[PDB]
Amino acid sequence: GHMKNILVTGGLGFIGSNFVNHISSKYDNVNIYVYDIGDYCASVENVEWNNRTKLIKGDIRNFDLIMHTLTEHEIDTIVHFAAHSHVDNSFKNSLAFTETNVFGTHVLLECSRMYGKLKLFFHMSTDEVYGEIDTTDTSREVSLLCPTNPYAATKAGAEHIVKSYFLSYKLPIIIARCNNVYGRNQYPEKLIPKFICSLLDGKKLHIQGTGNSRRNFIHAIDVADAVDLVINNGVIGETYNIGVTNEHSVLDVAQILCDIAGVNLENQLEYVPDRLFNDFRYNITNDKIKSLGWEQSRKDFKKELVELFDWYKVNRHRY
Amino acid sequence: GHMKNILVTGGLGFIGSNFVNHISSKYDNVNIYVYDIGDYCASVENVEWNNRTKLIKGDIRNFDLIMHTLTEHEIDTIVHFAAHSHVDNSFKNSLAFTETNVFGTHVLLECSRMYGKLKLFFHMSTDEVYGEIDTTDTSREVSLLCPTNPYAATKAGAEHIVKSYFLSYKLPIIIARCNNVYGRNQYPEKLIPKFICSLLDGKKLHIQGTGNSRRNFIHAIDVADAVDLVINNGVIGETYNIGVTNEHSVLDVAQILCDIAGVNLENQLEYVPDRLFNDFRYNITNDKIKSLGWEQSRKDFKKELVELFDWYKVNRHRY
Ligand SMILES: NC(=O)c1ccc[n+]([C@@H]2O[C@H](COP(=O)([O-])OP(=O)(O)OC[C@H]3O[C@@H](n4cnc5c(N)ncnc54)[C@H](O)[C@@H]3O)[C@@H](O)[C@H]2O)c1
Ligand SMILES: Cc1cn([C@H]2C[C@H](O)[C@@H](COP(=O)(O)OP(=O)(O)O)O2)c(=O)[nH]c1=O
Ligand SMILES: Cc1cn([C@H]2C[C@H](O)[C@@H](COP(=O)(O)OP(=O)(O)O)O2)c(=O)[nH]c1=O
Ligand code: NI
Repeated sequence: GHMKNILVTGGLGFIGSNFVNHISSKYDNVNIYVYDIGDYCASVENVEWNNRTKLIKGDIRNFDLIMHTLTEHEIDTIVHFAAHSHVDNSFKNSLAFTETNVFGTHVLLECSRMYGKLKLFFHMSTDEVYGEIDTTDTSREVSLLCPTNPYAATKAGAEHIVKSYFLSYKLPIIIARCNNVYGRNQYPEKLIPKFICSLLDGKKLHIQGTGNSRRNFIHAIDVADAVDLVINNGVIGETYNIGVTNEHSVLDVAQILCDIAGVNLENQLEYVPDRLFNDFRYNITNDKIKSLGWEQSRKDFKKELVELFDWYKVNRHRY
Repeated sequence: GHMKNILVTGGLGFIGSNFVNHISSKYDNVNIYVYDIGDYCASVENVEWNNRTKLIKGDIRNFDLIMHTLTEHEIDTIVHFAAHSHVDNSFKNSLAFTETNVFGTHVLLECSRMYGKLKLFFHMSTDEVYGEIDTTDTSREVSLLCPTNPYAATKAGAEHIVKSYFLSYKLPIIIARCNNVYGRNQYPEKLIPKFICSLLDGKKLHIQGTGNSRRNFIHAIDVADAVDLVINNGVIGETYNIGVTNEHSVLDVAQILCDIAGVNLENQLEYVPDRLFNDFRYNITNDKIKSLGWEQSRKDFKKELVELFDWYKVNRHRY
């Protein structure tokens, strides 16, 4: 399309690698620079490497390496997936979220502003944030709801700065928000792959608290397609929600995976301490992204988890 | 009320030193730990040193020094004024706002959470941030408007993190927002003291852009009083506006200070580049603070500036 050289931050990770493999198989003209710090949730084997795919090892906070990359590889598009992932009950956990999600995003934006040649800065965000739209003008966000935990506050803070680069300097940003993603290439510490891999290794499923927490789950293939559509067709400066209706509690998910595994839910569940923080996901609409022509292609959650269960059976040794 | 041992971040700066002197003068049994990095806008001469006031030199990002200070000095209250001030048109300027305003605030909140014995975390913010309430009667903020520049974006980011510590962990936070403050102890780089010191040093007044940008100006004595009142009587978790009706353009202010200096406006004014970013300030009310029993004691702007002009004549050699 209007993409020749793209910098995919976090391209060794779960969503980043799914996006990189989608672009490399759809658009054989596009040079893809995977920019990634290579931490434990990352894997070279997530990406189908070819003569278009190159790896740059670095932190998004590395101003000088980023400036070198944008100028020397003539980057037209940043696709920013490099957000912090690891949640735990230990002191300073949320600080790493601010350092990567707020400060790291900000370094990328300022580099982009100094470079001055970007055609698009695509920022990936989550349903931890709820953008309220102008009742006058539904293309326009006026406010974000107050996050209830510091993890979610770093996501809101990142979105405010990204948008401010467009409103102040005309940096060409687009933000997308996504539900919880499931699919191939996810390190098994998030619910679905952790439970699948636990069920494959004979072990019990850790239920934090009551197991009544609810998420919406969207397939990685539907996400990769939505991002592709928004990058190529989206209105610069706008935010796109990539939501589905596919809401399950933690216990609902345990039930489905136990059913797929041929084992009884009761005697698989071990109850474990709750997270210490307020953990609220928003139902986000998908009307704007549908008007771009996006259609959810993986609607049968049960059927997709059967396939993914078998994918981890073959591939989990990778992690 | 509750204040015995207080940690005042940025207490060598403009608003912080005015607050320290106020607490020292009004109470006789509050120990004040002035916590400050000693940047060029700070002065030890700003503080009236006594038996109850001690300087700890430190960055608010210094987790281990903060943790030693909270625990060994049995701090009950943090009064957090250490925000980044220095605006210019230079690359990377806004990055230091994220490091101090977002990451620094977050270090203080996480230290406070780990310490577990704070009675109050007071966060000083600005009229660059505006929030919307749930209902007139409950007056709880449920959203922040989207900021139009990255400077304001960092102030919004800080407020989201501060509030989330109350909402997730019951950290006892109060936020206050302020108009532009004027008074003693300000480094001459903000409008009023820069113009007063330029008039005294016989130099030209720099008008950035058109000089039609407007601010509201509140006296530091009125701000220190409001912060004391909010700390002792405010509802934990809420935000309070500290803000008068005292609106003036840059050119309105230049004219008042030229009149006071005994000089003609024409021939004092040099026109210099505008700031590169979009800056509009939300008009705030002071009803919530009036209900706690605050009353603006310094209402006569020109009268206060005549006195402030006199104070810089005597004391500006400090800077
Ligand atoms: N996974 C989900 O369910 C979900 C839901 C909504 C949207 N998102 C968004 O998707 C993006 C990626 O999520 P994911 O699940 O694929 O995560 P992941 O942890 O699998 O991938 C993140 C990648 O970024 C890299 N990284 C981390 N910090 C970095 C830094 N400072 N510099 C450079 N590289 C760094 C890691 O090495 C990793 O490869 C995030 O921006 C997040 O906001 C996540
Ligand atoms: C990984 C995991 C998650 N959970 C719960 C915590 C959350 O309510 C939910 C999803 O957690 P997780 O997959 O970590 O996702 P998120 O980043 O959206 O919080 O599953 C468990 O109960 N046990 C587990 O082993
Ligand atoms: C310091 C200064 C400010 N200004 C303008 C910039 C702003 O529009 C206004 C106030 O600036 P400033 O005092 O820096 O306050 P704020 O942090 O709220 O921006 O005065 C000048 O025109 N010349 C100057 O020399
Ligand atoms: Ni190179």
